[PDB]
Amino acid sequence: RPRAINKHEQEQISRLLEKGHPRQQLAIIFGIGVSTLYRYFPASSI
DNA sequence: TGTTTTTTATAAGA
DNA sequence: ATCTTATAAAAAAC
Repeated sequence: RPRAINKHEQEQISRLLEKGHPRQQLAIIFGIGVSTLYRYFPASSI
């Protein structure tokens, strides 16, 4: 199954996340479940 | 109708 | 309420 978000997008979200933005809007906006996000970017990694 | 890869809800957190 | 995390069920591929 295709990863939820291509590499680039990671580079993109990795940013937003480190500048603030909530793991929920991103999830929403990017159309991907919150759990997926805590997976790619664990809380203990910011 | 079957295997594999990744998602994603969900339940649980000395 | 809230935020995190591992998981267990299943979707999305072909």
